[PDB]
Amino acid sequence: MLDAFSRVVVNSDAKAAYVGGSDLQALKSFIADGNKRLDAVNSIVSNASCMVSDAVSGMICENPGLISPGGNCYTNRRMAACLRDGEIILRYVSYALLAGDASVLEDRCLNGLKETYIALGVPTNSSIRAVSIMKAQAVAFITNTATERKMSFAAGDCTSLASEVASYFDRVGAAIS
Amino acid sequence: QIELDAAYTSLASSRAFLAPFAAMAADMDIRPLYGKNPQVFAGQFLGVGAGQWGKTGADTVRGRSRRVAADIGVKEFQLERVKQLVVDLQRALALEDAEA
Amino acid sequence: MQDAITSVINAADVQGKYLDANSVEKLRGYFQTGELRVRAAATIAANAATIIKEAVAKSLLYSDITRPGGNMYTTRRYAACIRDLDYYLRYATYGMLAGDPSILDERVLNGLKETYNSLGVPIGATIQAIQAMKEVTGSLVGSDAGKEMGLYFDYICSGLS
Amino acid sequence: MQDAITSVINAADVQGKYLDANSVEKLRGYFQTGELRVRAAATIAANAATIIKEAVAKSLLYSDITRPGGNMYTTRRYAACIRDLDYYLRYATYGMLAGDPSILDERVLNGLKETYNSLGVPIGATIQAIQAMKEVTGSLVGSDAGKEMGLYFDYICSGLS
Amino acid sequence: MQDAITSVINAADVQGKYLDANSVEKLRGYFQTGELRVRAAATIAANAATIIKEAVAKSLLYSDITRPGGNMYTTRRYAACIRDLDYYLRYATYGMLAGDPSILDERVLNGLKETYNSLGVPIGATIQAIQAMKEVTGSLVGSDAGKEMGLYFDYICSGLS
Amino acid sequence: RTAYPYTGSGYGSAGVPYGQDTYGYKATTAKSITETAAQAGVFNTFVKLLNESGVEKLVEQAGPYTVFAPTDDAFAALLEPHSFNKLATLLRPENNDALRKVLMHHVIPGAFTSASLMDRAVTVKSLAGEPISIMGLNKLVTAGTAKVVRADVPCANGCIIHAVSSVIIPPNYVPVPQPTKPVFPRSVIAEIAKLPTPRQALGLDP
Amino acid sequence: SIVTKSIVNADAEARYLSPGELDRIKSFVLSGQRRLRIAQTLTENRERIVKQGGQQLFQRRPDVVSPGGNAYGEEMTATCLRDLDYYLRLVTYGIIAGDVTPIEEIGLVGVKEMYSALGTPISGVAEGIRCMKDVACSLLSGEDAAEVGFYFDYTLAAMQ
Amino acid sequence: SIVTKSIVNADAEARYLSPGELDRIKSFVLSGQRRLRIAQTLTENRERIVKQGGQQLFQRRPDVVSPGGNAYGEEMTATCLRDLDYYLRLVTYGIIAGDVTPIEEIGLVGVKEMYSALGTPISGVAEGIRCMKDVACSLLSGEDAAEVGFYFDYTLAAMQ
Amino acid sequence: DVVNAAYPKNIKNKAPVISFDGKKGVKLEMVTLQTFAGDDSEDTLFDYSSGKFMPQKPADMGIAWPSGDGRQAEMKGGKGSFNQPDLRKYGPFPDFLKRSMDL
Amino acid sequence: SLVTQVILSADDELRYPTAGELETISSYLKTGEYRIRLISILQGKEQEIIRLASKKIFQLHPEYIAPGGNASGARQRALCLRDYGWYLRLITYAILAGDKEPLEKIGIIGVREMYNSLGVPIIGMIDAIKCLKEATVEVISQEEEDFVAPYYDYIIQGMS
Amino acid sequence: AYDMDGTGAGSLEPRGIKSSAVEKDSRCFKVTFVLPSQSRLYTFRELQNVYTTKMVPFSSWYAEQQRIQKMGGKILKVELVAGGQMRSVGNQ
Ligand SMILES: C=CC1=C(C)[C@@H](Cc2[nH]c(/C=C3N=C(/C=C4\NC(=O)[C@H](C)[C@H]4CC)C(C)=C\3CCC(=O)O)c(CCC(=O)O)c2C)NC1=O
Ligand SMILES: C=CC1=C(C)[C@@H](Cc2[nH]c(/C=C3N=C(/C=C4\NC(=O)[C@H](C)[C@H]4CC)C(C)=C\3CCC(=O)O)c(CCC(=O)O)c2C)NC1=O
Ligand SMILES: C=CC1=C(C)[C@@H](Cc2[nH]c(/C=C3N=C(/C=C4\NC(=O)[C@H](C)[C@H]4CC)C(C)=C\3CCC(=O)O)c(CCC(=O)O)c2C)NC1=O
Ligand SMILES: C=CC1=C(C)[C@@H](Cc2[nH]c(/C=C3N=C(/C=C4\NC(=O)[C@H](C)[C@H]4CC)C(C)=C\3CCC(=O)O)c(CCC(=O)O)c2C)NC1=O
Ligand SMILES: CCC1=C(C)/C(=C/C2=NC(=C\c3[nH]c(/C=C4\NC(=O)[C@H](C)[C@H]4CC)c(C)c3CCC(=O)O)/C(CCC(=O)O)=C2C)NC1=O
Ligand SMILES: CCC1=C(C)/C(=C/C2=NC(=C\c3[nH]c(/C=C4\NC(=O)[C@H](C)[C@H]4CC)c(C)c3CCC(=O)O)/C(CCC(=O)O)=C2C)NC1=O
Ligand SMILES: CCC1=C(C)/C(=C/C2=NC(=C\c3[nH]c(/C=C4\NC(=O)[C@H](C)[C@H]4CC)c(C)c3CCC(=O)O)/C(CCC(=O)O)=C2C)NC1=O
Ligand SMILES: CCC1=C(C)/C(=C/C2=NC(=C\c3[nH]c(/C=C4\NC(=O)[C@H](C)[C@H]4CC)c(C)c3CCC(=O)O)/C(CCC(=O)O)=C2C)NC1=O
Ligand SMILES: CCC1=C(C)/C(=C/C2=NC(=C\c3[nH]c(/C=C4\NC(=O)[C@H](C)[C@H]4CC)c(C)c3CCC(=O)O)/C(CCC(=O)O)=C2C)NC1=O
Repeated sequence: MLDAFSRVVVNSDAKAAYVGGSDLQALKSFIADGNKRLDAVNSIVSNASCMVSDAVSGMICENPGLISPGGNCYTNRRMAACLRDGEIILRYVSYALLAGDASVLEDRCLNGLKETYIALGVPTNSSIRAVSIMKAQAVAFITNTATERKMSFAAGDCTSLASEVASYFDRVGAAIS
Repeated sequence: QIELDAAYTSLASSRAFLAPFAAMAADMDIRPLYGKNPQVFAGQFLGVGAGQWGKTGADTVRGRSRRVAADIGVKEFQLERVKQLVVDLQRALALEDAEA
Repeated sequence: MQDAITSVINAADVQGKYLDANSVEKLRGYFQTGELRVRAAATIAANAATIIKEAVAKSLLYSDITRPGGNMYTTRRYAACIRDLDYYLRYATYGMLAGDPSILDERVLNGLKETYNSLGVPIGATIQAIQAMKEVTGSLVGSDAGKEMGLYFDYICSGLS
Repeated sequence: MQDAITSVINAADVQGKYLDANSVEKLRGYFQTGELRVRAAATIAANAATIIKEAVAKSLLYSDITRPGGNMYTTRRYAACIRDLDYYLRYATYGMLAGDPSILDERVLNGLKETYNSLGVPIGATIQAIQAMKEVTGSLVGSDAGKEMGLYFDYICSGLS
Repeated sequence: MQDAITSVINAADVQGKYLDANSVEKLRGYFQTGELRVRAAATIAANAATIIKEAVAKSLLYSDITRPGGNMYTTRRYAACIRDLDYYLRYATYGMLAGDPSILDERVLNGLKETYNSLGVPIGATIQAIQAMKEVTGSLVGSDAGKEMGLYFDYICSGLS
Repeated sequence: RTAYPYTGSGYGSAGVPYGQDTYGYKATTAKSITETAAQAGVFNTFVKLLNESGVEKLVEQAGPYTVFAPTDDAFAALLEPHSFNKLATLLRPENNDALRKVLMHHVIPGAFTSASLMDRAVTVKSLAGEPISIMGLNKLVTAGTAKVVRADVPCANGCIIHAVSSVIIPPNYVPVPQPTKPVFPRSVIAEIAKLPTPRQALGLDP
Repeated sequence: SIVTKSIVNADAEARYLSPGELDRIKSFVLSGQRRLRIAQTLTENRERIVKQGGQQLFQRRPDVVSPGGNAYGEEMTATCLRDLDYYLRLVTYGIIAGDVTPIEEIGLVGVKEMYSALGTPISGVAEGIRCMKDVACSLLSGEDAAEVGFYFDYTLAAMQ
Repeated sequence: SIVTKSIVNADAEARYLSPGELDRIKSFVLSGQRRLRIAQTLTENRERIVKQGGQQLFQRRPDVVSPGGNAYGEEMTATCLRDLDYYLRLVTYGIIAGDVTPIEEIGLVGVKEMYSALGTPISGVAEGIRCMKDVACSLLSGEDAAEVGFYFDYTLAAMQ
Repeated sequence: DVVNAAYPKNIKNKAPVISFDGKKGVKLEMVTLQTFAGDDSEDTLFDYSSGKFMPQKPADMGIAWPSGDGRQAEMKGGKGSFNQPDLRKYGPFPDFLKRSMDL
Repeated sequence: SLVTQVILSADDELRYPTAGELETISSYLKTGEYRIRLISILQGKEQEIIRLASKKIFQLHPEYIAPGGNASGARQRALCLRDYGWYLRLITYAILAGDKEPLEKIGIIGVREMYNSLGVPIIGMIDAIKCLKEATVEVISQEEEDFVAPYYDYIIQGMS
Repeated sequence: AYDMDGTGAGSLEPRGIKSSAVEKDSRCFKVTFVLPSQSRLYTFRELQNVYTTKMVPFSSWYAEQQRIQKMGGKILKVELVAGGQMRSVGNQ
């Protein structure tokens, strides 16, 4: 797996180059807001036990045939797995927000999830809505516009980390579509 | 209407475009050269001259707000033609009814 | 670039016949009025600037393609319009005299809609402007002459669509 | 052909609004780096021939495109390269000063990859040459200035790919 | 634009090797026919107008492309033909001397079939005119010289098809 | 004799004409955006929604765009129980307003081919106005929630067309509410009784 | 701006930028702090610069507002001041761009075709911009008034 | 005239004059008797055609004669009518030449440069010629008024 | 054809729809019960178009222009008096490439 | 035709047709049917006239008819009357559209290289048209043959 | 400078091609067209290919496109290869 430091290494290995003065301004700006990124992961993992119940139960009130018998959230063992992959996906997105690159997202979480969900018979369009409520929550927590819990922050712009975590959930929602 | 309603939102956007200047020229001193008092030669301006009043009078008076606003005669004419045809074409089917 | 006489001749001898009596009814329509078209082209030459000023004010100048962001915002872009509308009112005058719309697609229509898409010129507002310009042209030249000049305006609007 | 100030003015003008705090916030960010870009463009003008001589000798000097049959064999073909590499190092200098890569695709990128395929010029060796040319450019202008000049090199390499 | 010697030198140069026995073997084969090609190009220069007059009268003189509506009716259109057929008989003479048909597609074939489709020129009647023109050219220059001059006529007919 | 031969004539030539076909500057043969899609026979709802919604004038333009036109199976896949909540309201004939942005989120300024996305994650905002993250890794190029199906389609003005599997909804897009009833308060004394008096705000009264 | 046409100048000549071109891009960006202050003065003085701009315009050209004038009535007079708000905005662009390039391709190229085609006296709108210039230069010091007035009179020159 | 530009047309084309050109020089010279009668009517009606021409011009454009107008006072108003006497004279030339070639290179070529450089509203002088046209066509029959008016409106077209 | 004079204005009344409402009487009804109709016909009784109308273009004449090189589109009259026949014939030709008879 | 020459000739100057040109269209259209009445007279005499043309073109030039000449043989002489038929058909076009373009866009432009590649002596074809004009005078009265006379000798001028 | 100084009808320089190109414009098209000469049969000059595809600038596309139809040409395809759309500043 890679991070934002070693993504530009294996890009600079593709051009047999040293990591010179052109590419280090991309990375010294990355550690310039390194305090901003850790203030963005901390908003995700502090509500991460509550966001997964917020997002799976939002999928149920939209598509209530899952908890209908013969569905895919009917059996109580089968419900407890759907709370688990709401937060394993949130574990691997929060690693991708931490590392700054979506390699660990695209080599461990999405590595075979598409043929998993076919072979378990999981409805894929409801797995999009389980993922995308966590996209609309994490861009509310990182911009601190969640409508019932505000966290304390040193003030300033944060909209690049909001679109970065929205880019990691679309990497998930396209790979399992 | 739902393209007549898009015409009303363009009239509301055209007035907000000019409202910083419409109210900024409302307390200027705009004095003309003729046309108001009869001691000055205005020529045909005395009123308007020889056919130039128009079919209506508003076609007749420029402005951004009016000119897209007399547009409304043309999109509301096509809606009223196909509606009010709904009055009396709900009549042959309305009163054809009691008959069969 | 053929007029009514050129098209009558010209079809006429592409097979090579002589003009028979059936097809001198185009000619006999066209050569009757011939009187109507010149007076129609007379007043249009006089009120060229007045007609274009009436069409844009009745038409897209109230829109908002006129405001910032719209397709007609900058003065170079606004000035290109009345330059552009002048050709439609001018070439339509040529079609009205020649009695044949061959000059329009020869010199106006070809590569026109393909050009406005390149520049990003709104074809919808363009046709409306020509339709409004057709409406004022029927004011000047009269009813039947407006029917003649109007017959080439929508030819431009049809092909430009 | 827009610089950073032209692009900021365009986006602020295209909505018809004035230059608010966000538009001037980026403009102040461009004026801060105005001192860095000129000195970067200063040394690149001085060592133009030296940079291109370093890139070709470091990337594609002895590869078999240089030998007979390779894409660069004849002296006309070799001379076209350093002429060709001069534009990449030159236009990248313009993007570094203007702070906006609009000039590259306007004057370099469009019809470029479609042209090399016509001539049969290897796009793979071309990008490597620009990558090596980007590597030496970071030597002269420093780290952050190399980051700026390097930011437009890979823009050429990306679109040329 | 390469002759037989230019093409032999190019292929021997493009591998960076000298003119070995195989490269000179073809060059000796070209010099042997050097005497035949000049006399072939000699008589064709003399009977240029006579050959074209013979081809059109033998292939497409009285067909209904010649009659009204056909693609050769008007005198401008007829005069364009013998102007057009002159290039085929002329450029084929150049290929016969140079011993390489590179000049044809360089200066005749490219954009040719794409041009006749624009004008609406019938490619079918064009090739038969060149075929008939090839038939009379074998009359003048003889059999083997006609085989040489004929070898470039059908090259035009093939690519023009 | 080298395989990658070249173009040109005269000496120093490989026996191949200039440009591989004697044309240096080749006239293009592609159509524009919306009728390259019209010929494909798969973007039928996409070209029709463009024509109705007026967005099709925007992607007529010559600017280098990267359209992510969804095949109509994507539009046919809009019958999610989930996605039907936020998108069914657009079926109403007055809500052309949101239909243009939601369609304008699929146009990307620039020509991003899939080969240009070799393990690269770059974002951009649409012509709708909000950022979208194009992410190409492991030969799986993504555009929001796209999961692109067909790689690229070369178009007229150097534009590219990618076929996506779903419809990308913009990030800060809220669905339009259904048409409702303008409700008015019955009474007026049930509302004076609903407002706290100043003597209540100080705790002087219950 | 000075940056974009100093480039396209040296672009056409097949060369890089001389010291004469690069010591002025350098000299312009150090001037950038002072330019934003000048444009910041005209930005939130448009209420007075425009309204007092049309003040002297009507006192000097009562024909255009009198009955028969192009800007007659409540309607046209509002648009009569709208154009002055436009041209006052473009001068703020020219001050920050350090050139009339923004004013060139907006409000100057083909301006006579528009105003002739609108029936507006182009000399009258030139009088309006001159009245705005005296109000604008009265809001700034002498060192600044040689700039803010400097862009108006270019607009005066091209507008006749 | 029709004779001189039907020549210079066929002159440029390296050819003689066609029947289409020579059946119109023929048709024009037989028209010459009727042309001199028409120009003879406007020749000694310049007192009324000009003075009534400036009649409607001031009633329709009082700005140009009001204080501040270009033709203000006893002086400019005399020159205000002088130009109408010029353009009425050129129309008499165009009627006898059978073309606006005399009116073209006199009073039309570069006319906007003169009147813009004199401060005169070019639209105002166009209004003056239209007022003369109604007086001129009121002096002739319908067959003639389709000619005498025909040359005025060409002058109206080129004068804007 | 309108051959239903057997079927009057009282066709689709559907007399036997019967609702018992329990053990009491059958409450007979003659509700008409229309279909999932739609009455598929074009060019109905009015225009329903208020403006926004310039849709008309001529048909494609091939390579030529539109409004054809005339000859492939209707003459009738005199052929002439002498008129030697063709004897080659080389195919009938299409939209004549741009230049009419009067080029 | 004549209107086409006015639309073209006015189009390269980017202007509407002037006063003189609109005469040239108006006078041409008022003489409309008389060309239409005239061409029907000539179409009924095409078998009339070409029989008379073969009278004197061959008694003047027996070189072409004799064995060895181009027109020797039946089928060579068969089209010989056809070329008269096309020329006479072209003149009916030229008499109608009152100018020379149907005689020039067809027939005249490049006629020598057509005949020179055919073997027809180009001087003989000049006498053939001169013979054809000599033949048209007999079946036509004095009123209308000088109307059609200038259309013939243009062909002779075109062929030299 | 630019082609829209105030020139129109009745102005001293002759009425001609007026393009909406800004100061030193940098937009250019990629056009394709055939243009038969229609004058070689009385001039007898050498022949040149009439099917061309070339980059014309925005400053002079309109004059060229207005002229290509003057001599009966047909325009097969044109595009705006270099330059933006709806761009207020930056065409220079
Ligand atoms: C490292 C990667 C990784 C993941 C992403 C998760 C996801 C995941 N879930 C399940 C297993 C399951 N996953 C689901 C999930 C769902 N069904 C729905 O309708 C919802 C849309 C969704 C919950 C949000 C269900 C219902 C099962 C139970 C199947 C069963 O027990 O038979 C399995 C198979 C495991 C097994 O049962 O043996 C996996 C791999 N776990 C992982 O290890
Ligand atoms: C039918 C059932 C149903 C629900 C249960 C809710 C569930 C829900 N909440 C949000 C939207 C959200 N959901 C949360 C989640 C939470 N808020 C918190 O503070 C906690 C951390 C956590 C609950 C424990 C947050 C933070 C947002 C963003 C806005 C905000 O609430 O401040 C969204 C996405 C936006 C939307 O589609 O409306 C959904 C579906 N909505 C429904 O339609
Ligand atoms: C945004 C997406 C969207 C929808 C989901 C529908 C939802 C919807 N349906 C109706 C309104 C209605 N909906 C029904 C439908 C039904 N009633 C029944 O008893 C049946 C069980 C069921 C049909 C199968 C009926 C009968 C009406 C009354 C109006 C009508 O019949 O046209 C209304 C108007 C509300 C009102 O005025 O009362 C709305 C918003 N419309 C939308 O725009
Ligand atoms: C008010 C409206 C009304 C009705 C809907 C019927 C309903 C009905 N049927 C029967 C009573 C009956 N109904 C049936 C009929 C049947 N039984 C079967 O097993 C067959 C499947 C079916 C024949 C079709 C029979 C066989 C009897 C019993 C004999 C009889 O009473 O005729 C009874 C009397 C039951 C009892 O004694 O409690 C009633 C109320 N009668 C009414 O008055
Ligand atoms: C040197 C390589 C080369 C060629 C070959 C060439 C061809 C060429 N042929 C042309 C026309 C033409 N070519 C023909 C030819 C024919 N009609 C027929 O029926 C026959 C099948 C055929 C004669 C063999 C005609 C009739 C035209 C005129 C078309 C028109 O006026 O529309 C034209 C248009 C312009 C002009 O003639 O001035 C070009 C450019 N140009 C070149 O550079
Ligand atoms: C940014 C450069 C720029 C300018 C300058 C511009 C001008 C402009 N002026 C207009 C109208 C107008 N302008 C005037 C102006 C005046 N009347 C007077 O008496 C004065 C002399 C003068 C103002 C000082 C009037 C009266 C109208 C309305 C004319 C009408 O309604 O017919 C209109 C049409 C309505 C509109 O869309 O606003 C435009 C587009 N557009 C631009 O993009
Ligand atoms: C034959 C073609 C031709 C024309 C037309 C012409 C015009 C002409 N008009 C002039 C002045 C003038 N022209 C006017 C005209 C007008 N004031 C108005 O209000 C009206 C709108 C308009 C008249 C209807 C005025 C006021 C002056 C004097 C301007 C001054 O003194 O500054 C002058 C300068 C003084 C002189 O030498 O007469 C010339 C040369 N010369 C020519 O050779
Ligand atoms: C519309 C204008 C037009 C013309 C005129 C035309 C002429 C023409 N004349 C031809 C032949 C010929 N034309 C003649 C003509 C003559 N012998 C004489 O003594 C006479 C003076 C003269 C006839 C009046 C002869 C003898 C031939 C045959 C030559 C040969 O093939 O051996 C041919 C070859 C095919 C054919 O006969 O149809 C053409 C195309 N094509 C055109 O498109
Ligand atoms: C004779 C046949 C013919 C036509 C019609 C023609 C059109 C044409 N219109 C153009 C531009 C233009 N056309 C417009 C027109 C409009 N904007 C709107 O909002 C309206 C809908 C519309 C006015 C009706 C504008 C604004 C431009 C400038 C575009 C730009 O600067 O990007 C250009 C670019 C070059 C230039 O104007 O100098 C051409 C070539 N050329 C021709 O040869």
